[PDB]
Amino acid sequence: QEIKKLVDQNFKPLLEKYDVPGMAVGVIQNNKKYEMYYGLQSVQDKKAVNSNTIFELGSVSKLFTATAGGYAKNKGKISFDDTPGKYWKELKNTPIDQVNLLQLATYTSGNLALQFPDEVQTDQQVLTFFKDWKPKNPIGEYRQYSNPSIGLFGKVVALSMNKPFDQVLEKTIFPALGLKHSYVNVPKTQMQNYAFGYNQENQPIRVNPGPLDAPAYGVKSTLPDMLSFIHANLNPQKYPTDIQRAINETHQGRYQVNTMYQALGWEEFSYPATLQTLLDSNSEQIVMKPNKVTAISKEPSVKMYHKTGSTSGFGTYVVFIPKENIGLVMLTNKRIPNEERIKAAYVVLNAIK
Ligand SMILES: *[B]([O])([O])[C]([C]C1=[C][C]=[C]C(C([O])=O)=[C]1)[N]C(=O)[C]C1=[C][C]=[C]S1
Repeated sequence: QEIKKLVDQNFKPLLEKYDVPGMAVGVIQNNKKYEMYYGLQSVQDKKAVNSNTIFELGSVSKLFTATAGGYAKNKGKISFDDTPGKYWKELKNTPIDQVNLLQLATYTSGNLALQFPDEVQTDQQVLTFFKDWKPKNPIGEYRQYSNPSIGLFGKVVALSMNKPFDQVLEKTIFPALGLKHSYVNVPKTQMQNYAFGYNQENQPIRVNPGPLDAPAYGVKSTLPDMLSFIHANLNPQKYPTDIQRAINETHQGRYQVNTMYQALGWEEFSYPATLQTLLDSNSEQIVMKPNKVTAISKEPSVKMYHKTGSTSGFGTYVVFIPKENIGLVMLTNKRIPNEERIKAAYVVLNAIK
């Protein structure tokens, strides 16, 4: 194959350009996996990145939250027209027991920001924050990307299965996806495999506990595991029917913001997509500001899906195209610009032609 050469030409230069210590790039094509490893999981230890290296997925964790929601919608445990009060008994008749589970999951409450305020930390300050919530935009009309929005979806999904969110992933979702080294909490036996992240001053760091962190950005995984996740997204037919259902649920577009369709967790596009369309989904306009949605008008015949993710120390990108039977995963232990991630992947996936 030329896959190794294409990844070297497009991903490898980025390590020197952004002083990234380590990178794992995976490609899956026609059911065959390719794994490319570069550099170091730990600078101080001179430990090489390899197939056992655990990275922070950041906002790619939202795809797991969405899958978890899809699984609970299919076991009859929740409905996407329901509201959080039906599960968080404590939150009835507040202006937020008026937002649906789908609207939380898809960022359209109309007044929820990217982050909680710093003072919000304990379970008791989170329970308190949602009661005081009040609308601003007409519900359902405006997309603002948001950790609290999908985090609340996550806790509500977990209440429905009667389990804390971490056990829903580690006991139900991850095993159903055949993932063997994916974690919300990395155990002791695996700590030697958890990479250091590196901040913009090249100091070693890992993610800080934060409010509703697990459902919004708290999953850690390996390249083989993410390639399996992509495999399952490219082929849900082979998987247990419960998880198959869950997966198809995350692929359904719910609304448009120009050329971007919002699905559950995933961002969806018409394929082939221009580079600029993919970059727009990660523009300041799209990620950081409110944008008014529209109903899907053009239902694309052939679709592709992506998502970026970051913690302070780590970068992640995942993209797949069902009807070329291909996909790519990039994991780094230092952030690089979202646009760089999206472009390299673009060149590589087009060249496997
Ligand atoms: B998630 O990765 O989308 C989410 C929000 C975020 C943080 C940094 C950069 C982007 C981006 O450009 O798309 C998005 N991540 C987190 O909340 C964890 C953090 C990462 C950095 C500071 S907190």
